[PDB]
Amino acid sequence: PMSTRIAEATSAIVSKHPA
Amino acid sequence: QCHVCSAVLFSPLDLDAHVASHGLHGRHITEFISSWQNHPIVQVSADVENRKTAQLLHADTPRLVTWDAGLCTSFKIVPIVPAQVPQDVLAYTFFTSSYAIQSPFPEAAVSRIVVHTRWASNVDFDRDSSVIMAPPTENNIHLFKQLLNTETLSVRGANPLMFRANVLHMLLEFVLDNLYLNRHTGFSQDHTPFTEGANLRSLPGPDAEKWYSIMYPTRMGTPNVSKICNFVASCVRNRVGRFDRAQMMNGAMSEWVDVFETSDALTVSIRGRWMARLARMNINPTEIEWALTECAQGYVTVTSPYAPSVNRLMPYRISNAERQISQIIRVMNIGNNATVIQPVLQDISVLLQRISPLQIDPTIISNTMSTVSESTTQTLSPASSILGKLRPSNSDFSSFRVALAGWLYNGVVTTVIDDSSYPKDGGSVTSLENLWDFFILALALPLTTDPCAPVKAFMTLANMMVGFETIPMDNQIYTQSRRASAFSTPHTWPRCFMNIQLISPIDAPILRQWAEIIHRYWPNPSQIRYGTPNVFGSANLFTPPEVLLLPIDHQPANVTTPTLDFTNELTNWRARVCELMKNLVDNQRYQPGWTQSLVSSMRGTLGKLKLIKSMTPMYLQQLAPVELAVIAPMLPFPPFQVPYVRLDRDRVPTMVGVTRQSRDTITQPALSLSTTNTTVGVPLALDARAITVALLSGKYPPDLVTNVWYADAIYPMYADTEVFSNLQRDVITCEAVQTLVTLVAQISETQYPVDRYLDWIPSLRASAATAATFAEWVNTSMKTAFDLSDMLLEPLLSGDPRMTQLAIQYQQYNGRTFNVIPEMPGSVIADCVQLTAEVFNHEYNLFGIARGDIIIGRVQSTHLWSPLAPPPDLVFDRDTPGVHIFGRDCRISFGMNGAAPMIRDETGMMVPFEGNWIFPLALWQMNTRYFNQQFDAWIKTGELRIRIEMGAYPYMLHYYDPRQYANAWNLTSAWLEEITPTSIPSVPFMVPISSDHDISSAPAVQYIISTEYNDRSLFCTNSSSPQTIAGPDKHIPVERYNILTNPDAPPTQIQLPEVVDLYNVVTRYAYETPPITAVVMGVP
Amino acid sequence: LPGPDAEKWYSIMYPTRMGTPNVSKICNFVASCVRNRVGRFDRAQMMNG
Amino acid sequence: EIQRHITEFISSWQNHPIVQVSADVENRKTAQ
Ligand SMILES: [Zn+2]
Repeated sequence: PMSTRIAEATSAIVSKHPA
Repeated sequence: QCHVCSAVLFSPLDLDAHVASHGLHGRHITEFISSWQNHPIVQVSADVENRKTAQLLHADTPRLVTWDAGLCTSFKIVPIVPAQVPQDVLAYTFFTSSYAIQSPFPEAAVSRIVVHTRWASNVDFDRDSSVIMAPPTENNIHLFKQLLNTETLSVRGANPLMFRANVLHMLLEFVLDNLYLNRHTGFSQDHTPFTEGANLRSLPGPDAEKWYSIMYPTRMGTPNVSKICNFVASCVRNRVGRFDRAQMMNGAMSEWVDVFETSDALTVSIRGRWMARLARMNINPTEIEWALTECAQGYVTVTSPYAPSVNRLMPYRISNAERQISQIIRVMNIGNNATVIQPVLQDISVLLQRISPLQIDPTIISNTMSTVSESTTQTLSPASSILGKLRPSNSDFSSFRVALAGWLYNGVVTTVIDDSSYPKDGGSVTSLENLWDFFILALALPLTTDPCAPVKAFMTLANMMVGFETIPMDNQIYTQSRRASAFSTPHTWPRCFMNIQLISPIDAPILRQWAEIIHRYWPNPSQIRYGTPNVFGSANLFTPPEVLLLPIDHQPANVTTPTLDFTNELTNWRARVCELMKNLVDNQRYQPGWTQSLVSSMRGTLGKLKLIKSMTPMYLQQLAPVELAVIAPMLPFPPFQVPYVRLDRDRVPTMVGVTRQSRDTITQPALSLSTTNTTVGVPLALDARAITVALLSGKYPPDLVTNVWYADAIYPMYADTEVFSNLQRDVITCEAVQTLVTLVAQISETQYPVDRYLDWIPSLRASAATAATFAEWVNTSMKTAFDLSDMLLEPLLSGDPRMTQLAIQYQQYNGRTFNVIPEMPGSVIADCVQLTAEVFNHEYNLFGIARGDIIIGRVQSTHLWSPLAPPPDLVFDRDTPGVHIFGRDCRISFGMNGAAPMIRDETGMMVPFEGNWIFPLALWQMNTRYFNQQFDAWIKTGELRIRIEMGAYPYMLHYYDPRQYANAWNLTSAWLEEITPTSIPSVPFMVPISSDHDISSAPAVQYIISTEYNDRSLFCTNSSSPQTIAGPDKHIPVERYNILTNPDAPPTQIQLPEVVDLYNVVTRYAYETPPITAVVMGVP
Repeated sequence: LPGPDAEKWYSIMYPTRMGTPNVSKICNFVASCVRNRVGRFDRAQMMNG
Repeated sequence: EIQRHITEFISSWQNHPIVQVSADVENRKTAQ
């Protein structure tokens, strides 16, 4: 579905805090 | 009882209720009463929980006329910081009684203007579309967290690529609410010394005193020295309450008044132009009478008497274009779904069966043919063999009545004779059963709407006569023995059928006769008018607006015409088919194996089939066209016809399509679903058996007077008419289409130009998958206010909603097309949305938006300069010398061994973390965790300040007193940590508070400041003091109260493109919506 | 992509979709490329729906 | 219309066809 397909495209490249 | 409409009433309260429908002063929809009998029929709305002894309205009607009592405004003034001051003058004293001073404006430190939709109103039916705003100290992100950021990584922020979509949907809700006609409500005279002898308005409710001060700023006097009591002293005094009332009236109250009260131009302009749209639909009961009398094709005369008045309104007049566009939407509903076609044809069939005078009796064939017969002794006789096929049983004749109902819907569904009504296995002439099968088939064919029925009629016989007669063909693979069911498309028509001179009478002396009889005596199409063209419009695409294309000829109707009338076309067809079937058998050239002479029995029973009496060729030729003309304007789906042709191969319609795109554009070929059929539309099989039995047997009752029968049968189905609700619905559909094409072009790339008001609000080049999601919210917002539960714009959303103009078309065989493009009339909701977009371009502030950009940089000082409005010292731009613009490839290299880290300028250089910079907003979302690791220590301590260029942004506020310490880092860093690559949290400001007395001077540290002017939503600072010494001051905005402070100004005047005013003329109404009555009289 | 995780493949497919924060060799490559060559750029939509 | 449907039933009962020649007559033609 389109919501899952968009959510994967946005969550494929995110960034988190350091250690 | 009533002497107007001749209705028997019981109580005098019911008499006073019944004359209200006629307009005489003393929950229905239509109230009809008959003239020859005693049975009134009353429609009532179908959503009632307890219907009783009444008729229902199953159509999805919209709620057009909806009334409003209360203030006609949408802007309220809220206090932000309350602060009470010592007061000089406390109350008024008349003799001993004291009266408290009531202020029109909130006496507070800081007052602002927020937008709540209507916020004080008495409404019988709300639109369920509210633009409700919190005060700017609260969060304001849920208004933009609405349409498309439904997967967001940060649930407290809004997607910056969707600002334009969310704001256009907000403006659509703001226009789609305030669709109200306001109501005249009753007054009360005042004798206050500051408002002396002015008829003030009074809201309905338990108390009227509650709202006087909120309405009228003039009414409170000037007792002291303050920001309001130096404003009322500048105000003018003869402009309050009622300004102008109507002349005509009823009782004591007038019909319409002009009142002065608090309002705003943006709401009163929308409501004035909505009233101007609804007044242009006003119809006359004399025109109702003309409409129904002309529509009934004679046979009754309605009448609708009334009393003279002007305030009644009956919105029912539309235009032909607004009818045709909704016709195109109803066609686009189907998309090769036979389920949405089936109940329409079935119920029109049942209605057409129950209206008709004709009953199909079974006994005419049985009193002639006699199943006994047994001519020979071996097998069955011809007479007993035809009855085993005809089967004169009383099952049903739905295959006949649906065949009649399919004449109305040509471009949607096409009627054919079913497979396995043909001869099995090709058929042969030498068999007894196949001759009667050909007879049944060739008698039943000319009622189908299949345009290749004559070629099927020829090639069934040409298929059956393989091995006795030969005809020429063209292909050597489409030979003579090809099955007649396969000739369903006009390219398959053989040249031997086209030019019958090529069929030699030596080789085919019977096929030549059959090809001649088809080309001579096939029935001729004709046409008849129906309905009214001037009122009710006409949904006739491709045809002139009052024609009904029939595949059969018609004459004027009488009952005493002879049965064996060979001038009648179907009787001529039956006689010629019986004569050729006789001439086939007469020679016994074609039946060896018949060991006895069956030619006498065959010729006799064909004479009986020729000379049978049946009044169905009388009926289909006289009384069925006038019944189709009576039924057809009262349908939910009015007839969509495509022209019938007799034998013209050069024009046969083969394909019907609907075009969404414009004319002068080249896009992808987005062919509709309806082009993907073999025939012109959805196929529809029919049984030839029941059609042939219906043609061969059918009679009238013995006491048939047409002026009795039809005047009786017309009356209940006009008492349950639904033309009016459909005329109301088609306005909403044709308005929503233009709203769609106006709003989608604002957010997508479309060559269609409409006025392009807001661009600075940033968004993305939307594709079809985004525009369809936007248009679905647009659709449900259109449906919720007008109270609909059926289709509206829903066939539009089947891929690529980025469209310009609806258009429908078909083609002939020879390639010639026909493009019917209805012109788009003047839309109302669309250009009201455009007006409020033009007005939002000037008050971007009042909805919680700022222009421009953000400068993040440490400013530590004492000054009170209110960061919604900065001085030019702190701001910079691209033109400021020594400022490094940054492109996309901002790359950071660390310094080695004490050297400073550097970042890549867009000119290719490397600059240290210092000075005046420029970001696009997209970089900070590209690298949101890498950047604030690197930049936060330099913004907080060092000399690094950064412009972030972003266009629009929502914002919230945090007040502080400047008598103490303040630091914006705990808010600024909290904003900078939360910007994720898919949303932004609303930008936190902090501005100081305003006071009257002078204060201390405490240091404060501010980081996030604006660049252009933003302090517009602030109404007035420190409203009770004489003045504001320290802090940002603001008087009462004199530019918004124009008709109170400008002495040379007409009260109609509005500066609506620049700034909306908050007090003007508004005109309140008292209309009447009577039901729709008629007295149906019979004609001799 | 269809399968267990299409979340992993969206960085394997498109190298120039990533951000460029660095002067690492990956980012020196990605910062010197053309922007409008990703995803679909041609189609043949012959029938609506 | 509870009492009125009885009148409708009787008035639809009394309209029976006077002629019932629907059956075959060629066993009677021979004897005639
Ligand atoms: Zn009356």
